[PDB]
Amino acid sequence: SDTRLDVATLANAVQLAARAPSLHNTQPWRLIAEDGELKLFLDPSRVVRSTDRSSREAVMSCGVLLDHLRVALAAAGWDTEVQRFPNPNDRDHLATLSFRPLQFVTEGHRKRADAILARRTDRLPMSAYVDWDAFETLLRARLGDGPVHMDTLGEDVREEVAEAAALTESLRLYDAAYHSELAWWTTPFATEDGIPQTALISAEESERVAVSRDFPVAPHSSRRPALNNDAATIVVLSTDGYSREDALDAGEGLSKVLLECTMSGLATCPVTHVTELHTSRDIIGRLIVRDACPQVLVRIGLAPALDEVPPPTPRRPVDAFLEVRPR
Ligand SMILES: Cc1cc2c(cc1C)N(C[C@H](O)[C@H](O)[C@H](O)COP(=O)(O)O)c1[nH]c(=O)[nH]c(=O)c1N2
Repeated sequence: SDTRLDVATLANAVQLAARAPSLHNTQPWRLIAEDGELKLFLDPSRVVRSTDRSSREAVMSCGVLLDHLRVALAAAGWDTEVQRFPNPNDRDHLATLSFRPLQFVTEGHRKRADAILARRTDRLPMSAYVDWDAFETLLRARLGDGPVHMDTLGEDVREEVAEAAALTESLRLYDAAYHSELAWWTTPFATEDGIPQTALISAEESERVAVSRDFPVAPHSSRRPALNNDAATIVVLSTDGYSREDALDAGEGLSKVLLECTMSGLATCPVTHVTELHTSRDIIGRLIVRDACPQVLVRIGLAPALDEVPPPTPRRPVDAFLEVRPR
């Protein structure tokens, strides 16, 4: 029996992995534990319909969960093997995971699982990380030979990205659905999902972060007043194409990047609205290497170490999204 992953350990790893980030904290994943395996499905009811064409970011978010689950399970002593899109007749079935014991859990495994708990999205301005170059080498080693590529944008294109962001908001001015979705998923009365007020920034703070999606403003505040402008390094993660398979890959890559950043004490913030429209995404495409499809931007930098840290954003309980089917 000792080579079969047990429910308690699986569920504990799911509880940890569910810290994964997701578009608007929608957590659009469904899991089924059955016959010793774990099936990962998109939850179509939790797709942000106008915002996220083709459910790309919902699938991406599930990819982030996929990688998180692997990380969580490794720290628990379990290796994971993944079959992606195992059922041509159900494109909502994104992956099936199977498990085998590791011989030992490394310090790396532990630190990476600690990073899952520590990571948060930080929408305040950041300082640039002075030892970026050496860190970029670590990030690239983690991403290996694909399927997700990363471009580090030069400071000389920061304004172009900012203007692509503004263009995106302009194109959404009359998209009522986008605006109602943004309101919905930022309602202050949500408790298990959505973006809480403590995770949002004030109008004044927003003036100081050029690369951002506009969200409803939090109550007035002027945090990190020493930083007149965000100086985060901007990286773009991209894939060969824009299929569901590519979306899933993108999310696994995004998870790897966010966790690597967190393990090195770096602040992160994904920015995706510039990838949600053709016009915007093509602008970002021209900033990156030939033939690559931009999937997500990440701001990477330093937060002030003694800043108070907002509380964790909420997650759904595991019994909302994990089914266990008896043998
Ligand atoms: C695919 C996807 C897309 C986005 C994000 C994430 C992911 C995975 N999130 C961040 C997101 O809102 C955040 O992860 C959740 O609110 C949960 O909060 P924590 O990340 O745990 O702090 C994000 N945040 C942001 O400031 N701008 C954005 O455009 C987006 N969009």
